[PDB]
Parts: sequence; C-alpha cells; structure tokens
Amino acid sequence: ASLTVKAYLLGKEDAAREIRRFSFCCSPEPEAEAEAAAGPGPCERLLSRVAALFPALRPGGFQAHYRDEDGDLVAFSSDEELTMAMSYVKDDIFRIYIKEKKEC
Amino acid sequence: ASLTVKAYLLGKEDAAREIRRFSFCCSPEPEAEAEAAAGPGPCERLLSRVAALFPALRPGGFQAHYRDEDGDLVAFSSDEELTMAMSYVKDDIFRIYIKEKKEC
Amino acid sequence: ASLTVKAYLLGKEDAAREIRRFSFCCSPEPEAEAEAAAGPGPCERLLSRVAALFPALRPGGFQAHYRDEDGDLVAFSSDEELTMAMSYVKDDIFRIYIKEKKEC
Amino acid sequence: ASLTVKAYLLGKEDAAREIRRFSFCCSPEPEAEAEAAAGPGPCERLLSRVAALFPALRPGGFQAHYRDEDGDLVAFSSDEELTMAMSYVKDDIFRIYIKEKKEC
Amino acid sequence: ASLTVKAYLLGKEDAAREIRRFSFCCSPEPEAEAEAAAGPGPCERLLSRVAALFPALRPGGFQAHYRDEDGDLVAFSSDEELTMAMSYVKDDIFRIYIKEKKEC
Amino acid sequence: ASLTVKAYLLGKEDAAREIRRFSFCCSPEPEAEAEAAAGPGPCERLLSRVAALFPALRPGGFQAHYRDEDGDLVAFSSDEELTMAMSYVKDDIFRIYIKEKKEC
Amino acid sequence: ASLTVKAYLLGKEDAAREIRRFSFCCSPEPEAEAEAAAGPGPCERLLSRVAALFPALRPGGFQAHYRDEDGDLVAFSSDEELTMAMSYVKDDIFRIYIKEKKEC
Amino acid sequence: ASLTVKAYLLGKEDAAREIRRFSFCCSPEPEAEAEAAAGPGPCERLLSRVAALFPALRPGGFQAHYRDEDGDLVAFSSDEELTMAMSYVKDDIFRIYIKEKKEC
Amino acid sequence: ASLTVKAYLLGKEDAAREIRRFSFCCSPEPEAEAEAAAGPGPCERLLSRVAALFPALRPGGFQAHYRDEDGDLVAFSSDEELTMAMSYVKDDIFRIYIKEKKEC
Amino acid sequence: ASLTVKAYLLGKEDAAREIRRFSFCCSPEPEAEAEAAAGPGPCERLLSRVAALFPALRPGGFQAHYRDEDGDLVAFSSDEELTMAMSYVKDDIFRIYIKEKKEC
Repeated sequence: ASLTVKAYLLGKEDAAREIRRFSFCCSPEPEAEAEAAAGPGPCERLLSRVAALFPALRPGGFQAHYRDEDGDLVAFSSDEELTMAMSYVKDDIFRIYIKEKKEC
Repeated sequence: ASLTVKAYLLGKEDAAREIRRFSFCCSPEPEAEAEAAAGPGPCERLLSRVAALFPALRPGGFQAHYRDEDGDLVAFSSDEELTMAMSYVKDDIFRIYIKEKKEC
Repeated sequence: ASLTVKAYLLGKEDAAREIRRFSFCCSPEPEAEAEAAAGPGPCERLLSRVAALFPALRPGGFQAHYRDEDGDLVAFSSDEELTMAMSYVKDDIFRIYIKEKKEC
Repeated sequence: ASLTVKAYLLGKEDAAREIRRFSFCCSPEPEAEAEAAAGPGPCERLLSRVAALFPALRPGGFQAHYRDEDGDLVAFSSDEELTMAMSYVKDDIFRIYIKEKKEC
Repeated sequence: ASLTVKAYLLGKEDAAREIRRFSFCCSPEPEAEAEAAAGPGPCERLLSRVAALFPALRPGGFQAHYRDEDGDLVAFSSDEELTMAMSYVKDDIFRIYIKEKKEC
Repeated sequence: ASLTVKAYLLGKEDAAREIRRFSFCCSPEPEAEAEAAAGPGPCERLLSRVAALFPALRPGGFQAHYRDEDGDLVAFSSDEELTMAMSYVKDDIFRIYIKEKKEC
Repeated sequence: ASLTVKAYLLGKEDAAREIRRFSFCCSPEPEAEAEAAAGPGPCERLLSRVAALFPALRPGGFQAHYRDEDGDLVAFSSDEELTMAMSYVKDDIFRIYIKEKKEC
Repeated sequence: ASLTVKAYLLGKEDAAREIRRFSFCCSPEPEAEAEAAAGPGPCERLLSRVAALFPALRPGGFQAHYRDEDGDLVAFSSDEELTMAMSYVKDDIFRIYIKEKKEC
Repeated sequence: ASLTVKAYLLGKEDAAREIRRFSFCCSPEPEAEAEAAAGPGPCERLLSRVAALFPALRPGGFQAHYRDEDGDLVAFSSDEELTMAMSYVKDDIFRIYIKEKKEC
Repeated sequence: ASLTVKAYLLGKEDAAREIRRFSFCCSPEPEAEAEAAAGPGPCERLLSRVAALFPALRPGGFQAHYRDEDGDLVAFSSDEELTMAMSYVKDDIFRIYIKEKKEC
C-alpha cells in the first residue's frame, strides 16, 4: 500500500508555510518475525518521518492534523486514531496539516 | 451501536482549540457475566477516554458539555444525564465540548 | 519511559535564576536481581541528580516543588509523593521548581 | 473512596508556607474482622499522616483546619467533626490548613 | 541523462526576480570506482550548483521548491525527495523556485 | 559534522553586546588512538573556544546558555547536557548566549 | 582577488557618520619567500588600513563588524574569523561597520 | 433508521414552489418473511410517497433530484442510485428536489 | 479500486441536461479463471452501464467524453484510450460528458 | 520517449469536431535486429494510428497538420518533415490537426 503524504506546515493564520510531499508505508510492514515487540506504531513512524524532513521543526514539538468532512482541522496523535484519519484519503494523497506547539 | 464522538476542546472565548473525533461504544457492553459489580459507568468510560486522547488535559480536570436546542452548552457529568445528552446525536456524531476547570 | 525534567531554580521573588533541563528514568530500573535491597528511591535518585548538575547548591539543602492545577508550588520530598507530582507531566517535560533552605 | 487531601501549612499572616497534596482513604477500611477494637479513628489516621509527611512539624503539635462557607478557618480535632469537615470537598480535593501550636 | 534546470529566484509576492537556466547531470555519475564513499548526494550537488551561479544568494541560505499538480510550491531538501521532484519534468526542463531564508 | 556556533554576549537587560559566530567540531574528533585518556570534553572544548575569542571575558567566568522551546535561557555546563543543548540547532547554527558571573 | 571594502563608521544610534570605500587584497600576497615569519595577518592588515584612512579614529581603538543573515552586527577581530566575515561579500563589496571603543 | 425527507418542488427558474417535509424508513423493513418477492424497492417506495403527498403532481410524471458537492441537481431513479443519493444526508434531512416531466 | 463516475448528459449548447453519478470498478475484476476469453473491455463495461442508467438514450447511440487540461471535450471509445481518460480523475470522481449521435 | 499526441479533427470553418489524445513512441523502436528493412516510417506509423482510432475517417484520406509559430496549419506527410513538426512539442503534447481530403 504505497501512500503519499502531503505535509502542509501551517503558519500564522493557518496559511501554509512549507509543503513537503513524501511517501508512507502504513499497511506495509517489515519481515514476518519478531526482532522486537512490534516496531514503532504506524503513527509513531509517521511523526518520526515528518520530523525528519522539515528542518524548521524538532521532534516532539508539533501537532499533526487532518481535515474532516466539516473542514475542521482534527488533530491526531494516536495510532488507533491515525486509522480514522486515513479514511479520508482521496486518491492516494493523505494531506496532513502540521502546527507547532507554542506557549499556550 | 457504533457511536462517533467529536470532542471539541474549547479555548478562551469558547472557540475550539483542538478537535479529536474518536469512537464510542455506550450501548455495547462486555461479556454477559459479572467479573465486577457492573464495570464503570457509561459516562465514566466516556470521560476516561476523552482524558486519554488529549495530551493538553489531565483526568478529573475538565467539564464535558453538549449543545441543546437553544444553543447553550449544557454540561453533563452523570450517566443518567449522559442518556439525555445522547438524544441530540445527529447522524452518528455526538459532539461534546470540553472546558477545563480553572480557578473560579 | 524517557522523561525530561526541566529544573527551574527560583530566586528572590520566585523568579527563575537558572534552568537546567536534564533527563530522568523513573519507571526504568536496573538489572532484575538484587545487588541491594532496592536501590535508592525514585525521589532519592531525582534529588541526587538535581544536586549533581547545579553548582549553586549542595545536596540536602534544597526543596523541590511542582505546580498543581491551582498554580501553587506544591513541594515534594517523598517517593510516594513524587508519583503524585508526576501526574502533571504535560508532554514529557516534568517541570520542577528548586528553592534553597535558608534561615527560617 | 479515593480522597485527595491538599495540606496547606500556614505561616505568619496565614499565608501558605508549604503545600503537600497527599491521598486519603477515610471511608475505605481494612479487613472485616477485629484484630483490635476498631483501629485508630478516621481523624486520628489523618493527623498521623499529615505529621508523617511534613518535616517542619512534629506530631501532637499542630491544629488542622478547613474553610467553611464564610471563609473562616474552622478547626477540627474530632472524628465526629471530621465528618462535618468533609462535607466541603469540592471535586475530590479536601483542603486542610495546618497551624502550629505556639506559646499562647 | 542531460537535464536542464531553470532556476527561478522568487521575490516579494512570489514573482520571479532572476532566472538562470543551467544544465544538470543527476543520473550521470563519475568513474566507477570509489575515491570516496559516494560523492555528494544528487540533491547536494544541485544546491551546490544553484548557489554557485546566483550572485544574490549564499550557500546554505535558500530553499529550493517545485510546482506539483496542484500549483503549490512544494519544497525539497533531501535526495530521496529530489527523485519525487524530478517526476514533474516536462520536456527536459526541471523548473525549480528559489526562496531565501529570512527572519521567521 | 561542521557546526556553526553564534555566540551572543548578553548585556544589562539581556540585550546582546557582542556577537562572534565561530565554527565548532563536536562530533568530529582527532586521531583514533589514545595520547591521553580522552581529550577534553565536548563542552570543555566549547567553553575553551568561546573564552579564546571574546576579549571582554576571561575563562572560568562566564555561563553559556541556549534558548529552549519556551524562550527561556537554559544554562549548560556539562557535556551530557551539551548534547541536549545541541538538539535545538536550526540549520547548522547553534546559538549560545553568554552571561558573565558577577557578585550574586 | 581585488576586493572592495566599504567601511561604514557608525555613530550614536548606529547611523553611519562617515563612509570610506577603499580596496583590499586579502587572498593576494607578496613575494614567495620569507623576509619575515609570515607578514601581518589578513585581519591585521585590514584594521591597519581602516585606521590609516579615517582621521576620526586612532589604531587600537575601534571594533570592526559585519552584518550576517539575521541583520546583526557580528564583530570580528581574528583572522580565522575574518574568513567567516568574507563569506558574506555580495558582488565584490565587503561592507564593514566601525564602532569606537568608549568607556563601558 | 428514522430519516426525514424534505421534498422541494422546483418551479420555473429552479426556485422552490412547495416544500413538504415528510419522514422515510429506507433501512427499516417489514416482517422477516416473504409475503412477496421483496416488496417494492427503496426508491420505488420513496417516489410512491412523494407522489402521495403533493396534490400538484401525479405519479410517474416527476423526476426527483439531489444536490451533490458541486451544487448540481443530480437526478436519481434507481434504488442502487438512491443509496448514493443518501450518502449526502446532513443531519437526518435528505433534501430532494422535484421537477415535473414536461414536453421536451 | 472503487471509482465514482459522474455522467453529465449534455444538451443543446453543451449545457448539462441530466446528471447521474454512479460507481465503477475498472481495475477490480471477477474470479481469476477464464469462463470466457477476457470478459468485455473496461470501456465496453463503462458504456454498457452508462446506457443502462439513462432512460433518455439507447446503447450504441452516444459518445462519451472527458475534459483535458485545455478544457476541451476529448472523446473516448477505446479501452486503451479510457486508460488515458482516467489519468484525469480528481479525487475519485471521473466526470464524463455524454453526447448523443444525431444526423451529421 | 513517451510522447502524447492530441489529434484534433477539424470541421467546416476549422473548428474542432472530435479530439482523441493518444500516445506515440517515435524515438522508441523495436528489437535491434532486422526482421524487415526498417519497419514503417515514424510518420507512416503515426498516420496508421490516427486512422485506427477515429471511426469518422478512413486511411489514406486525411491530411495531418500542426501549428507553427505564425499560427498557420503547416501540413506534414513525410518522415523527414515529421521531425520538423515535432520540434514544436510544448510539454509532451504534440497537437496535430486532421483535415479530410474532399473534392478540390
């Protein structure tokens, strides 16, 4: 399941500041034997890869979102919630919206 | 009864700060024998799951609401009152509105 | 459980004089056999590490605090009370507030 | 009945000098058979635990209070009076106010 | 694989200020023996050549982009992402869009 | 790992008095054999080089800082803490903030 | 390497008081045999020539600066730091900013 | 599945001439045994009920529509197409748009 | 590959007369054994389904189109040309434009 | 060299009557050994494929054109002239204009 993720980085008034467009492999998985318990999570691997590409942000300091049917930026941080996020993929493009974690 | 809960987290002037959109299983229930008295309550399981998802709040320190026909944010904390809250579900989306418990 | 501790050292009017930001390993533990009774405590290892980093203070002469929901600097010195202190961690940052032990 | 007690230690002009925030188990009770007459009292177990945590005070030399509806620091020392003290719990936080027993 | 790169330098309101049009040799590579580990990267050689031509910018202080199918300026800085950038070449012209790295 | 350090020297109201901008080689290391135990530390080599450049300060009499995500000047003096300082590098610029050690 | 240096002399509120615009020969060097150890330094020859032109200042009593990408007046006094200063030359104009050394 | 149908009857320039607002029971179904093959269809029962309410139209002489995401009046006459029509229900209101079948 | 086809039926001045919006299963295929040579074609199954839904047209007497990047109604009748038609799908909606085959 | 050909079929007043948009493989060629002299020509394979797609025309009875820089429909029938036709490809779209061969 080759899945393209188009990571929007949002700015001041929720206008996009930098777009990245990488590829992601959620349903694919490594070798079918346990070298660990079971890897990282599918949302933990996503946020580890969004943090690796953008130079403007550091890992652990950003909140990834998506747009639902109402147009609202629904956040996601879990991997049982990333599966609800990915039911909104249009063609193969999973558009996420990155916002940084400021003061309050 | 698969039931989607869209948890709005309200901010300063009751504008939404973070939206979460999980799923909830009120009328479904576990195995039909008593390993306890009867579990937690259906409102106790809801507020335990809203607190588990949001990183911005800690359990016991938030008040969950809903909108009635007048547009008012009616609070709910009981499980005989959660049944009156859930008579306002529109399609299958049970929109709650989270507010934190500050000074006074 | 990698846990970041941001140690504020408070000054005259409870304004921060020096901030340190180390990492702490409370729930992790050494080898699963007894070379002693059971190590030091998880609060004894914390206050031994806060005293090791700051040159401005000496061990046994400082009181570590935290902020609760009311904004008050609740002190902690026990390890059954450090577990109540650590239920206020926000992302992974456990902010403590150090005050020195003066005359009276 | 898990019950959180936030022990304020009052100072010179009834300003708080040290806050402790422990947990207390009034309505819970041990094994349902008599190894004694009936334990200590529920107020005797409270004041034995407030004295155990604070290093700044010694047992038998402090007066625990609470705030009533008038804002007054009503003292309590009995266990038929601790039950009237605990009808002022707000969420699960039972705020007591400790004052030491000086000269006159 | 002779590949023409038309480097647009963007200005204030994303209007082009200076255009350069050089040639680039991504899939071609030097002698088939290791004088190093493996050269620079194919994106590192691109950004080293864009910085060499423009006198108006200095290396390390510019962000190269491209236009995707939506018309958005998708940035690229990696060499596993330059391969996704170069799937949008039209005839042999790989149009990149240079933006400088200002304050915030 | 070529790493640029931009040393701000702070003044009266934490306004910068002199900026220096040198280069630093933390992860690079000398010849792979022991002429000593293991050199100086990576934080000891940093503070020895900040003291060598500025004529306005003398070695052993300055405290180097950095800004975390909260905007606070977190100090660092150790080399297990310099590794946490250097997880805030933005492009390749590691901005430190120098303050001198006065009376009290 | 003919290199033009435009020496701004800054005044009260960092406004330019006198501009000089001379030429400088950093990478060029004299006869390829040692009449000395190796001349003066390339920063020592620069500050000896800035002091020779301006009548308003005397040698040893001025601090030469440059502007980095942030707009800050980064000072330089070394000749391993003048090489980092000269990576900001725009066409062939190396703009330095002179400030005199007053009381404190 | 109680489902409200708001039947707009369109006029000359696609302006609504009469609105009816009845209720419909698509996913509900009668007794679970075959008194026939399987009833009428779920679209045949809908158009039989729209024709029963409006006095201004006669059955077999009207075309029921719906609005898609583009704002276009997409017609439907089948019951495998009514299931695509009913994926646009907003709260529980299924707005259809009735147009009569004139000359050409 | 669930693929939605929105069939516009064009009228006199290429204005839409009736819209249908069905679903189509191009890349999906039946059981992996040959009961025939290989079914109908993927364009033959499309035009057999567009003719089945619209009552206003009869099979063999309509020309299906699509819009390319120039805005022109490019026709398609082959199944090696339907694969070029379907590279213009936007989200999952494959908009075709039906025109009937009149005199000349 | 994948090359898209957009075949316009011109009508009465040189307005397009049917557009086809196929793909063409001019510079690609079959197996590198002679089963014939050398295939058909690259213009003979083009006009054999334009005649295969359009049902409205028969092979040998149409004249293929292209637009030059003056906007004129320059015809081509040779394969040393098709190479001059294909120097006007814009992105990868080689727009030809088909006209039928009538009386005079």
